[PDB]
Amino acid sequence: MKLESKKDEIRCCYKITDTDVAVLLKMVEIEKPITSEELADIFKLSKTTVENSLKKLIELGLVVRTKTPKYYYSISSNILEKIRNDLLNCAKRMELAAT
Amino acid sequence: MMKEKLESKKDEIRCCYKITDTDVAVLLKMVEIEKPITSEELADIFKLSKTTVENSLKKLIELGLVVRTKTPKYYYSISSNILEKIRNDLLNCAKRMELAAT
Repeated sequence: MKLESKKDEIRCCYKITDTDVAVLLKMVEIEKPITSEELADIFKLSKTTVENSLKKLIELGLVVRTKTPKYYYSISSNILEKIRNDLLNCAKRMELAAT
Repeated sequence: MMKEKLESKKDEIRCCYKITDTDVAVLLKMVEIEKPITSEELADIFKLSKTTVENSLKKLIELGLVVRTKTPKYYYSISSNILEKIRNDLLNCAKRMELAAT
């Protein structure tokens, strides 16, 4: 595929919260691996809170974690294509629901 | 779409109109009862204040989903073409999403 201007679509298509989308987009822009404690300083939230978002994004295969702090998180190298496809499928499922 | 099927699409509806969970529950409850209702009756059902309820009603009215009728009463009811309106609104929502995938 901008990703910032598609916050609505993204939030709905994946059914995620505002914190989730905040965490995701931030990781996309820093273009580098990051810890849970760093993110927490960025959004001023508890590690646990932050980690809940990360978990949610990892299950969606948008974020990848890696052991060695303790864990590091990074965005999929092909993240933009994954979202493009995920939004196209969401639109198709939505058209079906509008039947 | 269908009458009792609206509840199953509550997430799409809420996200697409960008309304709250209260807004949607009010909408679905009105669809289910199939008769006009006062903001006072709705306040009792959800145990919310008259003002919170009317703020939801005002939004559903601006969305064209609900009709307000002055009768010293004020009754609210579902739009006659709610099923076609929601269908078309979701299709447009899905379209904006498809166009967002470009």
